[PDB]
Amino acid sequence: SMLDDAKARLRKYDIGGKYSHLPYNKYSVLLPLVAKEGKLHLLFTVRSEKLRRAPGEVCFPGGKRDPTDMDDAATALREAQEEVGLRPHQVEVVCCLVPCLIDTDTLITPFVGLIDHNFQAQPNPAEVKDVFLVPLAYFLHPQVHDQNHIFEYTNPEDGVTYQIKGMTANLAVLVAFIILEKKPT
Ligand SMILES: C=CC(=O)N1CCC[C@@H]1c1cccc(CC(=O)Nc2cccc(Cl)c2)c1
Repeated sequence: SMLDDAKARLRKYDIGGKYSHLPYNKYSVLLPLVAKEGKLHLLFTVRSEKLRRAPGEVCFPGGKRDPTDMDDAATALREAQEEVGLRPHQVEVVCCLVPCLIDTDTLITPFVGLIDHNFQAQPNPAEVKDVFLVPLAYFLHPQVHDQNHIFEYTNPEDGVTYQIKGMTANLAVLVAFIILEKKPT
């Protein structure tokens, strides 16, 4: 099936816990995959204008690990619940992709998660201004704008344009390559 094929592809890139004990300031992100209309989509948030770091920007759900988290996957799931109401039974964590190093002392670990078809986002307005889907295939032929390369995605439901950039854009491309490369039609 489409979903069984996605997970099998993703598993080949799972680094697991290889890098998880290293003594960094640790954050985790969830790359949430949603199946709609026969196709895979990624779910993105728009960060609240209130927030200190990067108000109003497109981001994946996630945040800083805390002492309650059993592991890095737990951080991602705790934060996704807080931000968009995603509950643990509504997500299967399929793998841990390549961690992102920033600022010399910070390590951000990305987890890809398959989201239940009945999940409906409840944006928490103190953290998240908006939630939207992008078809995964968009990231193979994005509308590129230079400001370094920025993606512009216009939701055909409502005509709203979102800008996706930086590691958010990078991770999205990675996931699209993993799952969609070399597929019969
Ligand atoms: C910054 C954009 C991005 O997607 N990436 C992936 C790698 C780098 C960066 C990131 C750094 C550190 C935490 C996070 C995840 C987070 O903080 N989400 C978030 C969303 C919406 C409300 C809130 Cl409160 C948080 C992400």
